[PDB]
Amino acid sequence: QVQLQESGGGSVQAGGSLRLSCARSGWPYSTYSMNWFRQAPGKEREAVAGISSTMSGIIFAESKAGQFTISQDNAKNTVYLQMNNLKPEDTAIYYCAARRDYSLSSSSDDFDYWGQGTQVTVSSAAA
Repeated sequence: QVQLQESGGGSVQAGGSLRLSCARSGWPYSTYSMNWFRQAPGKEREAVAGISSTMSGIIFAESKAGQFTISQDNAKNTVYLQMNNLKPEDTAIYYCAARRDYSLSSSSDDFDYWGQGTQVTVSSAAA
């Protein structure tokens, strides 16, 4: 059975950083691509970043240079989302997803394997 195990979520102050991990196990294929998606309150699920077994990481979501980096550790079968300079609008449930096709796709319906989701809450600064 395929399992995508997420870790690293939680609360962050505005301007802070966070790194999410997604450990893949039971993967049955010689190739993959893996994505981070997020679902903000009241919004549709959107792709944040993607990486594959042959392609280096790319960021789908507009922000800056900047806010997001996707990386992987092949020996640990794990993919990561490094986040920086976080803002309140980055609050969301963050999901890891996987598929056999090693091109990069932002389409949620292309992914048949999903992590359970982890909440990231970015608090606001005084005003």
